[PDB]
Parts: sequence; structure tokens; C-alpha cells
Amino acid sequence: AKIGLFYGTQTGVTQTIAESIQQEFGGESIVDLNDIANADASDLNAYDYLIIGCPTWNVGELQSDWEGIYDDLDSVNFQGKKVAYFGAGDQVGYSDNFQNAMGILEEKISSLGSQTVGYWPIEGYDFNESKAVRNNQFVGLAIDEDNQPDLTKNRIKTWVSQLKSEFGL
Ligand SMILES: Cc1cc2nc3c(=O)[nH]c(=O)nc-3n(C[C@H](O)[C@H](O)[C@H](O)COP(=O)(O)O)c2cc1C
Repeated sequence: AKIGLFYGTQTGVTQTIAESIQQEFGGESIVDLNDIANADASDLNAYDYLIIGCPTWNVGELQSDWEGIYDDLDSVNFQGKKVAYFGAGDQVGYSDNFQNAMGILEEKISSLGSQTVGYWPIEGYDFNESKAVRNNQFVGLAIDEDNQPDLTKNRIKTWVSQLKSEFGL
């Protein structure tokens, strides 16, 4: 497909979100779903449009599967690629490390020459600190199933609608 979605997940929440995003875009013919646990860094090279999903774990850390491939990311040339990010987190329980994984990955991938698209407003959340915030916006979609599951469906619909414009759909 045109868009490659790569996600990592520990308790399955990020996978469910990935599946909803693929569905909102139009299905398998538009978005390829890939579990980063089963991929090689070079698989990211096959796409010009990428969506990266990762939940934050263990107080500000990357989900372990993303942690595993992190050092290999240097071998991929992201210049010219448009990359969007999404993450699952818990704003109440980890108010000072909310969605940090998403920010760690964005800082790394953009330093390799990619363009970040998909900024999201921070006003619909209550947290103290997040490494995924730059100039008062999140660098990608923040989902919180632990505290705001009622908002997930419309957050995804709205985000995907905005991304379509960025990805030329
Ligand atoms: C042990 C543990 C640590 C967590 N640490 C963080 C954290 O530092 N920041 C955050 O935003 N959420 C944190 N969370 C919340 C998870 O990211 C959240 O539950 C998410 O839905 C997990 O998605 P997964 O099922 O895709 O792995 C933590 C949850 C647990 C159980």
C-alpha cells in the first residue's frame, strides 16, 4: 500500500488503535499494518508515507519492541518521507511522562531527515510534562484509553481526516 503503519504494543491497546486508523483510511488497499516486533529497519524504506505507533511504558520509556529496533533506525534514509505518529498513554497515572515514547521516536526519525505531519492540540488533555510536545502541540495523535476511552473514536476520525490532506489522499 501507499502508507506503511508500524506499531509496537505490550497489552494490545496500540494494535487496536492501529486497526482503527487503517479502517478509517479505507482498509488494506490504502494502509499496510506492520508489527514492529516482526520487522527489520529496512522495511521502513519501502514507503514514502509512514505512520508510527508506540505506547509509553515504564515511566517515560519506549515499548520494548521499538526499543529493540531503535539503534537500527540510523541505517534508513528518511529524507523525503512524511511521517505521522500516534501513541497510547495514561495522563493521570504518568502526568510527567505522558506520551514520551511518541516524542522519543519523532525526535529520532526527524533527525534522520523526515518531515513530521499530524500535529495535534494539547488542550483536550491534562498532564504536566511530555517529551512529545513541541511549541504547544503534540507531534502526533495522543490516545488515552485508560482515562478517555469515550474520545478515542472521534479523535481517530478527526486525525485521519487531517492526515488524508497531508498524504495526498
Ligand atoms: C507499568 C506501566 C507503565 C506505564 N508508563 C507509562 C508512561 O510512562 N507514560 C504514559 O503516558 N503511559 C504509561 N502507561 C500507560 C500505557 O502506555 C497505556 O496503558 C497504553 O494503553 C498501553 O498500550 P499497549 O497496550 O499498546 O502497550 C503505563 C502503563 C503501565 C501498566
